[PDB]
Amino acid sequence: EDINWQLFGPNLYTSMVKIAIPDFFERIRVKGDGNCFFRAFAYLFFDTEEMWDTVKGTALGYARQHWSECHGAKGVYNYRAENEIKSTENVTRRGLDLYLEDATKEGYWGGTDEAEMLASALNVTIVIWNVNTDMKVLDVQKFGTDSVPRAFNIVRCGAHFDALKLINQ
Amino acid sequence: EDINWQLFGPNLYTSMVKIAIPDFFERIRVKGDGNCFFRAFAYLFFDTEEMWDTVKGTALGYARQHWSECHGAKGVYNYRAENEIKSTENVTRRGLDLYLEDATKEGYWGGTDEAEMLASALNVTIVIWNVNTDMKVLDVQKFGTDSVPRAFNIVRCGAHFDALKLINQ
Repeated sequence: EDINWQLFGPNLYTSMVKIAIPDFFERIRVKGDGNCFFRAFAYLFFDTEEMWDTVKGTALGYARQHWSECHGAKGVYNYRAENEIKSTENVTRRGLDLYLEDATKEGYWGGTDEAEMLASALNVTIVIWNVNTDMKVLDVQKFGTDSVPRAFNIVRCGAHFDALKLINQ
Repeated sequence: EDINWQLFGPNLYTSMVKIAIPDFFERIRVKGDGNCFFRAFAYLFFDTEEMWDTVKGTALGYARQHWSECHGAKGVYNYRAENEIKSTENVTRRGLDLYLEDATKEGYWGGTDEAEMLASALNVTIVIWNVNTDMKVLDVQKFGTDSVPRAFNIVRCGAHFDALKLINQ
């Protein structure tokens, strides 16, 4: 059960451990729309999918205030912000604006960039297990330093996220 | 036929188009060792998987010269360098050296970090189709701006990469 985690970015770890999810977790399906990541985390953290919007507001509020710590989102949007200016205080400002313009839309697909913001915003550990259709682990990453049993575990299959709860606990 | 690509990183696109690979591509199997990504790309690009080593050399030589454009790999190795140092420019030089120390080993598993390098180094588009074990697409990434029929298409099933050729051409 002891898993070796290697450092992969700020507050971010990966592992090579390969398991079948169903032998340790119960999977809880959430609604298949563009908010599934927010619903899955809201289900584990607040015990209901219906708080996805609070989860989403928490993530975006954290970005507004700690943009320099959203390495996933800023990696994409700060790069793209430099390439509108020629068309370092003020690029990263514009990158945050571009991110917020996308993320505030109703159609936005939450995912791994927002998992990083929630883990820091709430001081929790979020594990994202990427699986195939047979629920076999293709890879796993983890924002935060807690162990898998002390963490909120999410499963990704292609574009869709669901929640996982550990069986024995 | 027409896929809508979402920007996902610098020169990196994603899509949730869902297909069966055998309906559009013939798949060409390459040797199943840690060089299979290089072998898959060498098969499409140079018509032989035995130029995998030139492909690898292309990717790593590109990284030596363009480390700051190697967004996937530099995210990992620049962070590891800056935590080695605690125990903006000295960091990234160390990060590249850490990357090369892993990547130049014969046992290194090439993959998306090097797809990004090859796409920029050679000015081509590489498409990575992640499939489950029955070859149904889970999701797909594209390094570069060309369309699927003008790109080098690679299928990935867990850790293993093979080449894809489009049936129509």
